[PDB]
Amino acid sequence: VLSEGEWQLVLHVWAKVEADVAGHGQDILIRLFKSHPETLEKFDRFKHLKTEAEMKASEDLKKHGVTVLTALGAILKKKGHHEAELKPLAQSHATKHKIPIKYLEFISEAIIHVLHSRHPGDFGADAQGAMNKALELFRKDIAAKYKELGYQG
Ligand code: HEM
Repeated sequence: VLSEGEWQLVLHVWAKVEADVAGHGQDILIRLFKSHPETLEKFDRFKHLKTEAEMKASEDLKKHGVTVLTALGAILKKKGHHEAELKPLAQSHATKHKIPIKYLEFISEAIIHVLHSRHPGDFGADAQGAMNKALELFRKDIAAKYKELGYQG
């Protein structure tokens, strides 16, 4: 469970992200795909992209980055009281998109890295640890739903 002080660190940096949701979403997805190419293969929508320049040029990838970060921002702003938001996300991710929990770990690392690059003054070690806790809570709760459905592994 995050403390109130930890949530304030998380949401303080997240308010900075929302100034340029789309640029963050591009950086995060591109980092994810570069660092962990097995993740790109899960997207029929994106798997034609073969270079970082092609990824950066894709408007559809930019659009999806906004979809992803909007859903995550709505979850973070619930400060843990996010059941209604995770149900459908866990359902689609386990049963339709077939995304292992480990890949959620990967994108969590990408999110932390991009926040650090873009917001160093609001993403010192205290805020990095708090955001890591928030993303762990997200993964923990999604993993419980995956396990319910027979997908935790
Ligand atoms: C912070 C973590 C993530 C969030 C908040 C998120 C959010 C979303 C949302 C809101 C959608 C559209 C609605 C839906 O299908 O549920 C979606 C679609 C999808 N996501 Fe996730 N996602 C995350 C992580 C991942 C990861 C790590 C992968 C793959 C490695 C992935 C793969 C997909 C795929 C394949 C789709 C369908 C894309 C399409 O063809 O339209 N997601 N995601």
